[PDB]
Amino acid sequence: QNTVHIDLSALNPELVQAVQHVVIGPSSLIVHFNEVIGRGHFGCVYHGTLLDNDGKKIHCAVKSLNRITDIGEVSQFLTEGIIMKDFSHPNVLSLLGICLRSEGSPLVVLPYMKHGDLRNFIRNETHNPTVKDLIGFGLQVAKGMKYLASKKFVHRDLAARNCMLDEKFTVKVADFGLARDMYDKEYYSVHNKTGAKLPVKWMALESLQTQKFTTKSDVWSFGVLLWELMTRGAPPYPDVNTFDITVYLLQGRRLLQPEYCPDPLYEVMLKCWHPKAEMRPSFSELVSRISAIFSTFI
Ligand SMILES: CCN1Cc2c(ccc(F)c2C#N)O[C@@H](C)CNC(=O)c2c(N)nn3ccc1nc23
Repeated sequence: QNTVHIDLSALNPELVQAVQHVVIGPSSLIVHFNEVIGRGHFGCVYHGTLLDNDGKKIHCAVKSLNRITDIGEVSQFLTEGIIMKDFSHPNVLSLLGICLRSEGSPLVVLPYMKHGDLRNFIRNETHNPTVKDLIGFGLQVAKGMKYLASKKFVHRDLAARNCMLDEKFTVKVADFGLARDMYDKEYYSVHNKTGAKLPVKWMALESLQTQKFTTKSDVWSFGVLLWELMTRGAPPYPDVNTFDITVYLLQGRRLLQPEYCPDPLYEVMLKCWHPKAEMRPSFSELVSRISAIFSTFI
């Protein structure tokens, strides 16, 4: 549609062609602004009712971006997150499209997750996840990161709070690309010189020192995610406040083994926490080490 040139006239030409491939007509989307499912730094996430080509009314989550005041920053956000339109994996949150509107902000359309984020699903005292069920979640997250890493994409915010569960209990890595924001305002430290939002208790040791993220720092973060699942959503490093983490990790200290974490899986965690990033296993090694531990549960 030609609405891109008008409603997003601050976009680089090549990005105009990119976002044009994923535009949703306003007649296809019903945004339930009175049914807010959550908030965030960049804006709110509402309920949605998308209508596909055949006519299926699909439940979706619509992310508002009205809090980004600078209209040039909106173009940068779409510039950094448009690549996600090329991602199609069962364990990675797909992108349904973008609804554009001048005198307003572009609406990002994501599919709805019935059981919310993975952390609040396993912390909830009403659900009963067996040890095997929790390792199944970790295996799916490793499958999603194996795909993302294969696309040379760095997540730099991988945590149980950023993974989701659909109706069939399929885990989907999220909080990346156009769906990236800050939804838990207690775990992130804002850099006063660069503005980057850092999950310090999830970043690799080398990431805390130089502020860079590779495909090995998400392996470290994936280690926290496996620790969270075993502890059913306990806060990592509870006795170490955010200024001693870096010194805590330089001595070689790591997270203790959870009371119900099988020894082979903890071994996978320490591998993710190698001080040398090049010694950590790839997400393809993780998808074979964890799947083997998950298959012993027959
Ligand atoms: C924009 C996409 N987001 C936002 C979102 C969150 C929380 C954690 C996340 F990694 C993401 C992401 N990416 O929002 C939080 C305020 C709460 N989000 C939800 O309860 C939610 C749901 N039940 N389905 N569903 C689908 C998508 C979706 N959020 C949800």
